[PDB]
Amino acid sequence: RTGGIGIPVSACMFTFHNTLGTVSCMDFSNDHKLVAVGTMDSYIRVWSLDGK
Amino acid sequence: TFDAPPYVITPEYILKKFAGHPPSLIVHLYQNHFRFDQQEGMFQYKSPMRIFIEHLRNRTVPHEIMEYLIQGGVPFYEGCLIVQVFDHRTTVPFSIHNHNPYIPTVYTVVLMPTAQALHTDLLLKTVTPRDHMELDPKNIYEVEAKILLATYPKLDLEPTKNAEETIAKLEKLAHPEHSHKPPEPKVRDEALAAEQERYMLTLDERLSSKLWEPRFERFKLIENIKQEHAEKKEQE
Amino acid sequence: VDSDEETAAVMSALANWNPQPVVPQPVFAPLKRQYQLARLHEQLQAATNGGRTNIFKVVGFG
Amino acid sequence: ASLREFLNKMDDYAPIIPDAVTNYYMTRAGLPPPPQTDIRLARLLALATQKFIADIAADAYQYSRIRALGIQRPGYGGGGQGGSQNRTVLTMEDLGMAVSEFGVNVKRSEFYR
Amino acid sequence: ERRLKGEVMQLPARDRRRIKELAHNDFDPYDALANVLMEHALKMNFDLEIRKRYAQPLAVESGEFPDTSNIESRMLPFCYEAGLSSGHAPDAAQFMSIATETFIKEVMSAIFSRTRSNGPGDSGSAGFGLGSGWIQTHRYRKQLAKEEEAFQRGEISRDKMGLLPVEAKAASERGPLGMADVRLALEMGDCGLAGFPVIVKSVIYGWREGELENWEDYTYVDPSRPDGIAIPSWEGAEPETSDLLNAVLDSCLA
Amino acid sequence: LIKKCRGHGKGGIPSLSFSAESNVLVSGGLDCTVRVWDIELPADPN
Amino acid sequence: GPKLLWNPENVRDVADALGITLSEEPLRLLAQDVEYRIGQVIVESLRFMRAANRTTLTVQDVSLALRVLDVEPLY
Amino acid sequence: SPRPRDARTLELLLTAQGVTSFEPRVSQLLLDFAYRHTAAVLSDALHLSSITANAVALAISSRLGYQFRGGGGGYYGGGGGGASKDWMLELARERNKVALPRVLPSEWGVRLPGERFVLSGVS
Repeated sequence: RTGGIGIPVSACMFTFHNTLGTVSCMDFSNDHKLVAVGTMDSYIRVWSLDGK
Repeated sequence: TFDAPPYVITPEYILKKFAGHPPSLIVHLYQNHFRFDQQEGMFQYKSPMRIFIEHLRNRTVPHEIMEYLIQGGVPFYEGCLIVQVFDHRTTVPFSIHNHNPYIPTVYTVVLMPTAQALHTDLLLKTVTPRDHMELDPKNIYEVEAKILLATYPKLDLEPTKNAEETIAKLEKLAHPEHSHKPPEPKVRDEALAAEQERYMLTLDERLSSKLWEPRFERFKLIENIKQEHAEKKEQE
Repeated sequence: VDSDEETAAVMSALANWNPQPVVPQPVFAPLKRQYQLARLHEQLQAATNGGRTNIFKVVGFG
Repeated sequence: ASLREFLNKMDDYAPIIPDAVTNYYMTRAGLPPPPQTDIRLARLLALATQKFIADIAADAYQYSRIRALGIQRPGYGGGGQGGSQNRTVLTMEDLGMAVSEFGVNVKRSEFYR
Repeated sequence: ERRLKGEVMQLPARDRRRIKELAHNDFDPYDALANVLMEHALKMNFDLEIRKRYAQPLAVESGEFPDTSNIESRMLPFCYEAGLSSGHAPDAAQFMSIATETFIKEVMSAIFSRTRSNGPGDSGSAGFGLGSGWIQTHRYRKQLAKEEEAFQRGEISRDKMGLLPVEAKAASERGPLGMADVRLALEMGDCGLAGFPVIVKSVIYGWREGELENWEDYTYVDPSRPDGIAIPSWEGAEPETSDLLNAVLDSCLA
Repeated sequence: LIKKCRGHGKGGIPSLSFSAESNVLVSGGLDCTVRVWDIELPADPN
Repeated sequence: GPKLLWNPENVRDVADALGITLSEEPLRLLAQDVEYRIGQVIVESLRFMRAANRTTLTVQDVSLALRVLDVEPLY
Repeated sequence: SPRPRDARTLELLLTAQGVTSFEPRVSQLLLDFAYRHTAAVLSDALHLSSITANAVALAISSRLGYQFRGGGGGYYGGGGGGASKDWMLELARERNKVALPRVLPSEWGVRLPGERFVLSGVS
């Protein structure tokens, strides 16, 4: 690798609304099909990332 | 630069590499007590020094007396200790009627280092005057880091693609010192003669209590006092 | 009284705060180990005569 | 006095605590709400809470009444003009006196300087 | 950063001076660690008397509950450590032994009351009296009341220890106190051991009860089951003489 | 230490991730930014 | 001793509430200890705040910090 | 609006440590905690007695037996519960001496602990 610049990259952003600062941790599954959030209210919430 | 030890250290490698050198320690075992080669007294198997014997059973370095080993200049061979063991195990008392004219096997073993030994070494260096002390506590971690670099220069960093390869790697990298089974659960006529003997020992100050490790402390103290007094007299 | 200098000094002083204790914080361990180590030290001090005798010395080559 | 009969009579012993509060605090503690848990168990828990609060009220009312030299106890700063009329006022002093018997400390400073 | 200036200048000059004087503190040499580190790495010879504390076995070593004699043996070195050159009062060891028994009884009662039920009733001379008792179940209560009335009528007799048949039957089913009960009780409160963190940490960090006996006990993940779980239904070199040396050393250790 | 990368603000970088060939790094920060990092810059063509 | 961030006049007021008279040395000692305890609480609170990936400190974090230190809770 | 001193001071100290925001009722919580600690310590010191510095030190040492076993102490600093490091080292030595469990490829990811230690029949 002689000369040139870095590599272009695309990004997709997921945004969560009406959380009021109760969200402590977040994680994605290995195949980008599920998302899990742990909160300050002791419970976990899981969603399918495509709405099915 | 220094040579690093192998992944699994065995008595054969150490005893073959370090032939022709004097052993680190020599211990003589008797029926009820043991001693060292140049020691004058004795240690009973029921005494605190029993701990040392346990190390001899587990082929571990005895860190609990490490200071005493450093004071005496005991040699180390790649962090291990070579110990030679010599084995000699294999009428009418207190009666005025008695008459009187004036009336081994050899083994060699190797003890291997542990993590508690390194912790003890660093802790001792922290309090050993030479800056003031030999090692400043704030520099401890860095020093430790360097030591690790000299003990494990090579690691297994190649990745695996599936669980079968991880299983094979865990099988291949097993260590004898960490391959034991789980421990076991915790578990919980002469009468007339004994009664007569107890009755006949009534109001006895010392013999009654029993129903013995001599340390000669008083004689050593007297000898120290005599030496000090002789030294003081010699000055004048 | 310059306000910028005062603010810088106050914030720099507050950033490096490090209180000192009045008594040290205790460290806990079982009693059995303490008693055993005390006994071992007594025995070894008696054996070595306070450090005047080297009982671990080896003479010869084994 | 059986537990089965008491749980079967839970229709007549519902407390004044709304179901939403019960669900919120049960979830905070770790119990799924009455859709999956029996409604009667949740009602029983709320009734126990109401009984505990009523005990803590009956005391501190006793303390207020026996109180009716003469200076306040340090550590219970609160209040304003002191109310009006010959009415009974729930003050920090009486609540602290009462809850000290349950193992709770509620002491504060009166001024800050 | 223009609000910080206002916040700082709202403080009066005395507070600002006091805050600024913190810069004169000579940092943290933390030399006081040395003593702690040392802790880990005509006249009366009081050291000789003090060193007698380590010449007696501990209760855990001898298997004996401490009594007046042991406490008396322990007292004097403590007194000489603190500079109490006149010793202790003659009546202190008995007081200490009574206090120790009271403390142990309180701890054990607290542990027992959280894991047991259906104890003897207050019919006579047996039970918890005016102290704290256990819970009861409906069937046990019914049978106990029936038997108490029957005994009052003279149709029933107690055993040699004064228990009724229902009480004796309930008692016989109980077992010795195990570590699972202790672990459960410690999750409810301190049990009186707030000042002894080592005991608590020893309990928490240990093996589970029954874990070492059933080392190969396994269940499986099964989503088609009620709970998702399926239950299956040089001379003498070491390598050539290690065994002989081990035999000799085991004989020495006994 | 091979090197240091700078440019994020203060507060914390909770997440990092490598690419399939480990030649690029992606980081997410509490300053409301996502940044991409070259693990080895190309040789100077002169 | 060192320079103290906590003012001994607060300790003097507290001792006033209980009818106690203090000298200088015990007053300085108590002020130093109060300052050290405040520092400990702040350290634990910041630890809890950073465990949740946050830069805002709430009353819940301070309450958890007091709970972990074996302190009687405030209500 | 009025605001007591030591409150502005606590808030400035918090800001200097990297906190970008805090709720209004943290300063008064800290002030009341300080009040309670001072009252308890000196009430203890009163009984051991004019009060000297030795009585205050002894009261503090006595209180340190059942609380405040935390902080950010490092080398031989009584934090994280206050346990000695040698005791932890010997516990680790006892634990790490056992061989790692043997797992077949057909039970990797699916085998669970024994029936005694799982949540069966809990509903």
